[PDB]
Amino acid sequence: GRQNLYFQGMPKVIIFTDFDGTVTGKSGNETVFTEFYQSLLQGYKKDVEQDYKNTPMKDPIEAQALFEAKYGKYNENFDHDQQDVDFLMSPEAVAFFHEVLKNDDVTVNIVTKNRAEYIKAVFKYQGFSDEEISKLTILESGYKFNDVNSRLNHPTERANRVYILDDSPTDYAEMLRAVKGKGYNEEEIRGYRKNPGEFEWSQYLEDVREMFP
Ligand SMILES: [Cl-]
Ligand SMILES: [Cl-]
Ligand SMILES: [Mg+2]
Repeated sequence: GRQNLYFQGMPKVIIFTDFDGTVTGKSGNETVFTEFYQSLLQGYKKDVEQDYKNTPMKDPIEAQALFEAKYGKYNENFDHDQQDVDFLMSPEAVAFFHEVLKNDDVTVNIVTKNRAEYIKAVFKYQGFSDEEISKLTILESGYKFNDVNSRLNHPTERANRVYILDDSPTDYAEMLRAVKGKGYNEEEIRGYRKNPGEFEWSQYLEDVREMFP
């Protein structure tokens, strides 16, 4: 306990979460080939698909206009029962990310085969500020083991808790392998492998808030 300075004494949490079908209610391959997703790409032609991952995306303000055209304004009278609302984050997921993206002691990594431009447009449509979105680390190489392994090697501070969330068993298993290969043990890991729509975001919010005063 011998230390020459005061050092901050707060817990640290690291999140590795999938996006499509974990944060949203639709799996990746039920998302990126739809007319709606394809309409966000430059050069879109109705009933034509372009590479979903590498085709340049329309400007953010255009993507926002397309989200609003599809779903209306994400304001207080937003229609949460409308068709295709499963493309979006649930209200429980929205509340979770507002909490963790304002908490400097929580590092939020989204590990995905989707793309940062799309994820940022979803958060933006759903009321997140640029400041909040800038606290996301989006890892989109497509190989989740390498993405988590490389990220946990970064000289960040060691977590008291690591969250792993994924609706795909194979991708979950890769992230879990990477986390255990960086020295974390079972009581440090909170792993959730659920089907889309079945993640208890409000419970994870309560469990994360329990750690901080
Ligand atoms: Cl823009
Ligand atoms: Cl993915
Ligand atoms: Mg998924």
